[PDB]
Amino acid sequence: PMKGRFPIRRTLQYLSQGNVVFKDSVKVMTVNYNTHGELGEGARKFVFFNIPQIQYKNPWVQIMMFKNMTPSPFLRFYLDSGEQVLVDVETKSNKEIMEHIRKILGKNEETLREEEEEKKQLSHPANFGPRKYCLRECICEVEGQVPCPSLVPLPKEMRGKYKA
Amino acid sequence: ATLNQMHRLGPPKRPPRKLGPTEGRPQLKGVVLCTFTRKPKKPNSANRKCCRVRLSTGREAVCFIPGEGHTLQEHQIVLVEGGRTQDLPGVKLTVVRGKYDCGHVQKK
RNA sequence: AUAGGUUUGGUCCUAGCCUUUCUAUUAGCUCUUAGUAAGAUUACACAUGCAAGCAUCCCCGUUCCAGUGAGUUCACCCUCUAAAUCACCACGAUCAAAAGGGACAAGCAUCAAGCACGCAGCAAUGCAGCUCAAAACGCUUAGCCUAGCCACACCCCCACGGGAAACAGCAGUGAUUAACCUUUAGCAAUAAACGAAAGUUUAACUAAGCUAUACUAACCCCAGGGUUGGUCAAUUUCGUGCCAGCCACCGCGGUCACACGAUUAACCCAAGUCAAUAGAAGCCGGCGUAAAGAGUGUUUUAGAUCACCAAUAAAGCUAAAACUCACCUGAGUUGUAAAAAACUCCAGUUGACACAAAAUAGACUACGAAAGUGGCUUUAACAUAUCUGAACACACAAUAGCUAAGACCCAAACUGGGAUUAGAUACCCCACUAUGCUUAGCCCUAAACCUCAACAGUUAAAUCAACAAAACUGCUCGCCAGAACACUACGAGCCACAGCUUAAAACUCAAA
RNA sequence: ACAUUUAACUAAAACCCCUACGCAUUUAUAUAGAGGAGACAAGUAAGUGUACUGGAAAGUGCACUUGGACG
Ligand code: FES
Ligand SMILES: [K+]
Ligand SMILES: [K+]
Ligand SMILES: [K+]
Ligand SMILES: [K+]
Ligand SMILES: [K+]
Ligand SMILES: [K+]
Ligand SMILES: [K+]
Ligand SMILES: [Mg+2]
Ligand SMILES: [Mg+2]
Ligand SMILES: [Mg+2]
Ligand SMILES: [Mg+2]
Ligand SMILES: [Mg+2]
Ligand SMILES: [Mg+2]
Ligand SMILES: [Mg+2]
Ligand SMILES: [Mg+2]
Ligand SMILES: [Mg+2]
Ligand SMILES: [Mg+2]
Ligand SMILES: [Mg+2]
Ligand SMILES: [Mg+2]
Ligand SMILES: [Mg+2]
Ligand SMILES: [Mg+2]
Ligand SMILES: [Mg+2]
Ligand SMILES: [Mg+2]
Ligand SMILES: [Mg+2]
Ligand SMILES: [Mg+2]
Ligand SMILES: [Mg+2]
Ligand SMILES: [Mg+2]
Ligand SMILES: [Mg+2]
Ligand SMILES: [Mg+2]
Ligand SMILES: [Mg+2]
Ligand SMILES: [Mg+2]
Ligand SMILES: [Mg+2]
Ligand SMILES: [Mg+2]
Ligand SMILES: [Mg+2]
Repeated sequence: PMKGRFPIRRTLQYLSQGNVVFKDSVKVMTVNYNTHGELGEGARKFVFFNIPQIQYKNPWVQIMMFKNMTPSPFLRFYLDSGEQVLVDVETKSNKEIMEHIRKILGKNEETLREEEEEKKQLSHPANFGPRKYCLRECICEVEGQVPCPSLVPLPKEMRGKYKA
Repeated sequence: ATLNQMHRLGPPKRPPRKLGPTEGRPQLKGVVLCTFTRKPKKPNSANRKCCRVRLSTGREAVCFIPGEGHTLQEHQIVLVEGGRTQDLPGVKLTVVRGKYDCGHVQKK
């Protein structure tokens, strides 16, 4: 089988399941957490389960971890303006931490739908080209139009060989 | 191996495929230097018709002449393909019948 | 992979090789029509004809299109900002150079160190720094990430200059390779150049020619190729007799050959068929006995969640048994299955007497990281309150071996003598060396093995290929991907020089 | 290494440097000779490491292992 505990974490479905897409202001995310102590339990789970998802949805944000440097766990976000956001996560579950960071620094669903609609415009259904970019290659694929000579030979009157 | 070791080593690096007597080419042209016969390794017994040929690449190689009866002489041009002669050790090339000087086997 | 054949007298396991599928090139044999797509092996040399004009002179264009794949992280993102188009009054958009930042192919670590690769200051100058096992530096391979992009335009990277006289534009040719399209037409369409424009030019392009390379559709008469022992669909007669010959693997052929040749019949595909070549498709599996835990411990950058007895160094010391010496006694002692050699300065008792070795305890199972450690006393003394962490770093490592000196009872490679034997350059007996011992340096190998890597955890599941030693889980480091070549060659390092560590490739095989 | 002239009732003319490449350096090919691997072809238990003897085959010495035997 797949190596390691919780191998589901190393699948693209789980990595894409995350719901935190940071705003463009965020640049760096530091995670100070303690390897032992019940009050930090969620933080440990936050490191174990949700940091891969956050990084997957935010490839350009520098995520860094620190261990047993402070008595309590906390998150710090550095923004492009120079402002710093401190989030205390002691006594909080990993789901609670995800919800909090999504609320304070995550793009709302409206912006994500707007971005998706913007992406939609790039692929114009009327454009003709290779299948990598367009639904159809040629107008001959449209019913009622003159079909490709490869599949249906054109009438002799429409061919230069018998027009010359 | 652990995940860290697998990440360190990276994807398996497959050695490059070994080139055969034809050096990755379907056929090769050659000039016959001498014709002779060789004996099989022994679960079997026969006199297998063979010929030494200088290939277009310049290398000299031993080739087997399939079929009953050949008329190959020195200085003649032949086309040789791949395929080992299972009975003859070291003979990995076969002469193509019906090409250049080497003609087709006479009927019966 | 829905897998299958093949190791053995036989079973299971492990492991390679091959078969079945789909493409492309070439070769053999065969080949009817129509449409469409695609189309030198060669960055080798090129005869010949064309491939750039336009335009009231200036300019503009010929820097484009078209070609090739030699070289090769100039292609992508951001910042800044030239040239160009349009605003052209610029405000600015579009497009996109140079410069700055980031990203960016494959194999080899037997390429492990690069050798100035940095920083600070207005400068003067100062500091000694910078890259690198998370792969620098280096060698080799390759056009790439294909609405396309990058690089080159005969060669010297470049092209002032030199070699020298250039088709990697179209058509075409010579040589070369297994690889082989016409020395057609027109600017009617689109694109580009020019013009104010009617328009002109264009081997771009369009329309044609050749070619089963591919797809699509047909066909009035017209079918070929391969195969028929198993894998794998399908053989009747003869001929031959381990010969001729055949096979992808296993294999067949010695007078009844479904395996060779002919012939009959059958099977698959079909204007094709399939012989060769090259691709398409791979390690989340393992390491006691099949390849793999590499003699032992520590730590770095990091990763993980498990946060008293037999140690070793010194100093001293000695209870048995030897050797040597002395008295007394005897003529023999030693050797063994038996003898011969050897000794007779021999042998027995008694007494004195080690730089060798350490009965009994030990039927104990302890100490030490391992190697190892078992006579007595004394002094030092056996790391770490997370774990893992190196062929190479730092320390160690039985026996054997090499240098120097010393000690020498006993044992003993080697070397002699006696005996045996067809022979004895061995076994048996005698003698004696290197060596076993101490001191100061080396050498760095073992079936260095509990043939079980270190820490943490479980005894629930079908316990579980087999055997060994009940079966597993988490985490980490090391190692392994058919056999042999090969404890090898070369390279590198080493106090080693017939040495040790690391460690391949070619040829060969279907197994091991 | 190396250097600012004419001209100027509208404005122009003039402009040009010398050095490398070797008895250096890298890799590769051919060649005398030597040596390997593969194919064809035909009583003393067993081992590991190391050492000596021997032309070899092998023997012996020291330590270690059971992957031997001891009813
Ligand atoms: S592809 Fe459209 S006519 Fe052929
Ligand atoms: K046979
Ligand atoms: K013009
Ligand atoms: K290229
Ligand atoms: K060039
Ligand atoms: K035109
Ligand atoms: K017969
Ligand atoms: K052992
Ligand atoms: Mg198999
Ligand atoms: Mg068998
Ligand atoms: Mg063909
Ligand atoms: Mg401008
Ligand atoms: Mg640029
Ligand atoms: Mg290494
Ligand atoms: Mg080497
Ligand atoms: Mg190339
Ligand atoms: Mg040319
Ligand atoms: Mg040039
Ligand atoms: Mg041409
Ligand atoms: Mg062709
Ligand atoms: Mg013309
Ligand atoms: Mg055409
Ligand atoms: Mg037959
Ligand atoms: Mg083994
Ligand atoms: Mg071990
Ligand atoms: Mg440790
Ligand atoms: Mg290593
Ligand atoms: Mg030693
Ligand atoms: Mg010694
Ligand atoms: Mg031991
Ligand atoms: Mg370890
Ligand atoms: Mg290790
Ligand atoms: Mg192997
Ligand atoms: Mg060696
Ligand atoms: Mg020995």
